[PDB]
Amino acid sequence: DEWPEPIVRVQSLAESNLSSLPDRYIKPASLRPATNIPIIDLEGLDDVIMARISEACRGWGFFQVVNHGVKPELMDAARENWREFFHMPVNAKETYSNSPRTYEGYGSRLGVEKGASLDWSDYYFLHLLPHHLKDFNKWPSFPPTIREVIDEYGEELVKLSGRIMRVLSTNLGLKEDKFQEAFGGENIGACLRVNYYPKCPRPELALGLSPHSDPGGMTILLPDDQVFGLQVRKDDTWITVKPHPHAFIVNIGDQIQILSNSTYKSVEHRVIVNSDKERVSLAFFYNPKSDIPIQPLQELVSTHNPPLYPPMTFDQYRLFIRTQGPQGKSHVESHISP
Ligand SMILES: CC/C=C\C[C@H]1C(=O)CC[C@@H]1CC(=O)O
Ligand SMILES: O=C(O)CCC(=O)C(=O)O
Ligand SMILES: [Fe+3]
Repeated sequence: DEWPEPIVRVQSLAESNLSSLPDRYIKPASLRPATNIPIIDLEGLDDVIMARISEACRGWGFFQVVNHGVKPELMDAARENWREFFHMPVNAKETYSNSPRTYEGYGSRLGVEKGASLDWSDYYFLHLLPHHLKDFNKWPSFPPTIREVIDEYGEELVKLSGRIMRVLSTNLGLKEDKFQEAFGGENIGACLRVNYYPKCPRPELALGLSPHSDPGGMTILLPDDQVFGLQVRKDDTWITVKPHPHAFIVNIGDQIQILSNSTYKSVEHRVIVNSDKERVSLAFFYNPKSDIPIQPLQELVSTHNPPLYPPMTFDQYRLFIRTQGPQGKSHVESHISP
């Protein structure tokens, strides 16, 4: 219900001209900090691409899609509307301050540990589905178009997710609607988190967002179209992702890794910052209905591939990152049954 300490808005620090980086934002030396990602042309519906998509989801846990049915002007309007929101004076969003029991609104940290290291970012969080959680009053207000751009952007990415779910299912040799079934059909969950990474006086000591995999089903990520910062990890190597114009990055989430009995892997990512420019990225979360007990699909279980995770609802699961904040992939790996 409350934070262990008052919230410092990272924008307030960058708007000062601090000579140093506060120790709360200095990461251990062990964890202190752009390559092309092959793109998938989506208006192609059993191609070589189906092998590539499945190859990406199994070894990397992410892929980049172009020609996906979302308007490029809508993609940019979503970014610039949110960028305008974060360019507002800090005290203009303070009334939207979020709290740890729903996290909805204007936030600057994730987790409730009092001494915990912090990330160099502010963010906004809101729900889109289910409808009893959707509330325009908990949305921003200043950019007069922002709520209409959020609603349509959310509508378009819900549609895109349903189509992506069909490719993910088929690539596992399942009925093309098996994932949509496991998530709860049409009453799935959809939320949005927009991340603001202001300039950082010593970015080689800081992280815009510490390592983690997304707890939910899949993430549709719209990274900043101008500034690099997103990094994915492949076998202890942190690789900076060069964004492709008006493409999305599709992230396998923790919930799909569990459903695929670890055939699909959830990507581990982090954000680096820099001293000279900011970043704005949009994270759309497509999640299973939160009271459905999630477990490895029975279709993928043999006696030599037994189910690797016990059942757990997404309501129970999401509290791990809500209480601890980013902890890499230790949340899902501590979920592997003994
Ligand atoms: C680092 C971004 C990952 C997850 C975003 C998290 C928030 O920002 C608050 C809630 C959300 C997780 C949830 O769906 O419970
Ligand atoms: O800033 C980015 O490009 C990625 C944001 C991110 O990692 C997330 O919140 O899912
Ligand atoms: Fe993320």
